[PDB]
Amino acid sequence: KVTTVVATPGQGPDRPQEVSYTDTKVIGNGSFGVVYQAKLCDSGELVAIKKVLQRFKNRELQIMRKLDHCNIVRLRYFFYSSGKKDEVYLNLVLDYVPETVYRVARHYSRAKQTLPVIYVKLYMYQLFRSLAYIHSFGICHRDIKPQNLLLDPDTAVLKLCDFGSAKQLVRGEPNVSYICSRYYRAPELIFGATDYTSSIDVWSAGCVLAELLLGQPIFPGDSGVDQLVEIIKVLGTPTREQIREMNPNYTEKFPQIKAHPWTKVFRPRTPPEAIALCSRLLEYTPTARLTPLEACAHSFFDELRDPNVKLPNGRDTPALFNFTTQELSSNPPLATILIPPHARIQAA
Amino acid sequence: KVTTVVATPGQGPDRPQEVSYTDTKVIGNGSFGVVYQAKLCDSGELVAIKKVLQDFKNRELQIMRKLDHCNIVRLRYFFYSSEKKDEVYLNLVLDYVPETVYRVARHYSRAKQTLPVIYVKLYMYQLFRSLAYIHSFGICHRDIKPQNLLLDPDTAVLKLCDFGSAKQLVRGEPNVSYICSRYYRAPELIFGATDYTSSIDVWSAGCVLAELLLGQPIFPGDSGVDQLVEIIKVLGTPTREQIREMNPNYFKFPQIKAHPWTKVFRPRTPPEAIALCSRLLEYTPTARLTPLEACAHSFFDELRDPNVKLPNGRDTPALFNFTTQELSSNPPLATILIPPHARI
Ligand SMILES: O=c1c(O)c(-c2ccc(O)cc2O)oc2cc(O)cc(O)c12
Ligand SMILES: O=c1c(O)c(-c2ccc(O)cc2O)oc2cc(O)cc(O)c12
Repeated sequence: KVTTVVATPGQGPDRPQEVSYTDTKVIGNGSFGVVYQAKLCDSGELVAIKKVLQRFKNRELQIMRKLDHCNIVRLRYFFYSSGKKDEVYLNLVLDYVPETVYRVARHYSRAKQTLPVIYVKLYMYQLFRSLAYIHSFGICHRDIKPQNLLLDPDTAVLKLCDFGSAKQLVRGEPNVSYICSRYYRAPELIFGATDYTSSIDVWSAGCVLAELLLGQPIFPGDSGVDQLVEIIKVLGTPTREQIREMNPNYTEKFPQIKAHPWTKVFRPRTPPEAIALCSRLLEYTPTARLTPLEACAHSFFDELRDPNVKLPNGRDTPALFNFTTQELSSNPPLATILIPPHARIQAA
Repeated sequence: KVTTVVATPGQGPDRPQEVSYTDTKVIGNGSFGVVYQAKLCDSGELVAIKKVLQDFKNRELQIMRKLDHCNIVRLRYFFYSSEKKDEVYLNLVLDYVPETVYRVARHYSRAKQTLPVIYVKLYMYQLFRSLAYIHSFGICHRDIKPQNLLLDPDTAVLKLCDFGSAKQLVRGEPNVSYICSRYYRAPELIFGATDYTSSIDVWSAGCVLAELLLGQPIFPGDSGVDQLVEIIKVLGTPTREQIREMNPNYFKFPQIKAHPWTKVFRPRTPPEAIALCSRLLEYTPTARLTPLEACAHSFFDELRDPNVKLPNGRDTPALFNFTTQELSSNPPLATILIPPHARI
């Protein structure tokens, strides 16, 4: 069965064209609508088709049309379709990716093993590249969690997906505080900040890292203040200064506790660079957190810059040094750390 | 610091009156708005105040106004107020309960222990009674999960809360497919059913029981079809008939044999717990026990023993004060549910 629609390509000229697809199968339902898998007839490539029910322009579409990066799911095409009367659906044709960081972590947890640190480095590094890319546009993802990090098992390529929560943060324009997935929600958000920055994604990324080291979510909070209590149980109670920086409008009730040492949080053999990276991502003070490009340059990722590095299956490392000007724009001189001599494109 | 508002009683004649409270503290911010704890002035009772942004009559209010049961958070009063500029907020004054099943289960998990069996019996029994009461009005909760089961640790009383997803189900009137919390979501929902019934709450209850026996969620699915794959890894692949029963309208899932229930749980798991769980977690919605049937299941036999006592030595909470409303799905079951020693 072949379906043909008029669609606009995600990138390039804003010109509609005929696109045809087959082997249409539902791969999930959601609050937004339905997601299908299908095969493009022209190339034969697998794609996902996210069908979203639409007063306002679709923010997810506006954000997605601007993005093209190796560590983000690419919007191939979009097109409109109809459902009841006056119901309009936006259809996003996206790269298909079979696995997630959530499923890989769950596999290891069930086998009572932690993910080898090399995979933790590979996944986190790619996530940081994706964050550096989107943050350059002022776009904050606001839903960083293992479920939204797609993986191709063979190549170990990670791609960030689900821009349904994403927003361009503009200084002085307030934003909703109840926004990320709860275990990954930055403390400023729990304190009711509406003037928060993209650094909320970095906290989320820190939670993912810690999770991949621990074998389970580091802050598995219940509803209410209990999420904040879980955080305090590791970082300790925030000072009044830290509270001010998180939310200058903080409306005054949590327990007073001293920080548990980071080294004691993780398993005894956890590499010290991993703990050091976590401690620089999971800071109460939003401005104290590493930027994504600074995270990529951290010594925890030194192994990925070693010329002799191979994946456990013997297959080639995925692309790690094809940096874009978007990613490098916050600190171009850091490219001498990030891209070692063996990976440097040569003058020829 | 005393606040005074004009509020209508949740139940009773709809006559506004003045209510005063002190010691207001925020205990939570959610998608709906804010939840506070406060102390009623004249009586000194701790209450919760759940402030919901409103617009169209509030479903949750309409539902809570019909309910009065020992295992359900009671709506004492409701009033209106004003965060959002032009926006009206509904305020529900509710029973306050300090703990949740989520927090108690996490406590035992971090200790590498499981909840003692008597508490599994007490909490699951109280859940089933709460479900029997609401189902008798045709009301489906649609968000049964450990977070929504409040616990008083001293009395072992359980109370169901958060009627935010609840709806009166009416045959022939369609309902949304994507509704419970994912780990507790019934398989007909995953298959996009719109003509489902109250039995989706019983599935959820089965997931809660399985979690209390296991020490973790039984089906921790990823997004999409992976949740069904999790279920299939235990119940085995559903048959054509089972699929038709879940949804007689209209996925790639593997053809796997069912895993035996006794192997799913740890070796000294009480066999009556496993038998109860196998009768809740069934593909076919009609094959699941109804809540009243569940309350009467033999796993709860120990609770009907006149010598039963809590481990702290205290007497068990009210278990047998069944009303006509509560018994109405199968009134004859009262000969089991009200033991001779509890009768007049
Ligand atoms: O409905 C409740 C609720 O949504 C919540 C709730 C509280 C905090 C939060 O962050 C989210 C919640 O759903 O708490 C309750 C506490 C009570 O004692 C009684 C209740 O009915 C609730
Ligand atoms: O954005 C995606 C998505 O929301 C989902 C998704 C799928 C099923 C579901 O139940 C919920 C989802 O968010 O899947 C994707 C798969 C891809 O290969 C690429 C994507 O961008 C998505």
